[PDB]
Amino acid sequence: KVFGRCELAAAMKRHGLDNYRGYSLGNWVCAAKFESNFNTQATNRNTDGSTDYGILQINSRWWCNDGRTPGSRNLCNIPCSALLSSDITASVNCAKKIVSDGNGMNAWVAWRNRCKGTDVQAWIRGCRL
Ligand code: NA
Repeated sequence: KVFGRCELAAAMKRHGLDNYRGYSLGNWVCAAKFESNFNTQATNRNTDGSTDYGILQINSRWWCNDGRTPGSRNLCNIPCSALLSSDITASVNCAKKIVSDGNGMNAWVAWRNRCKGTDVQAWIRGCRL
């Protein structure tokens, strides 16, 4: 599923991401834009041999099991393919754990490099308040 921007904002809000660990909703929409281009099916193999999965590009070395990543810890206790669903629930539940770790949203490289320090409110322009 390729989400509309405001559609994803609504879905993320429904799941309580707005202001989760202090990160306003625009941060989460911005992250998803630059991590997956709002595409739940997005997968990207990493140089390290892990793969990033879904709307928020959750990694197979630490967070989910994809059956092919050496050193997999599976801290979210989920198959990585579950993170590709049109239903973002599993991705959100795992993101909540991820963002609760020491570095916060800095774990998402696209957030750190493209969203952090910018006017992230722009990413929810037009979306129901
Ligand atoms: Na992999």
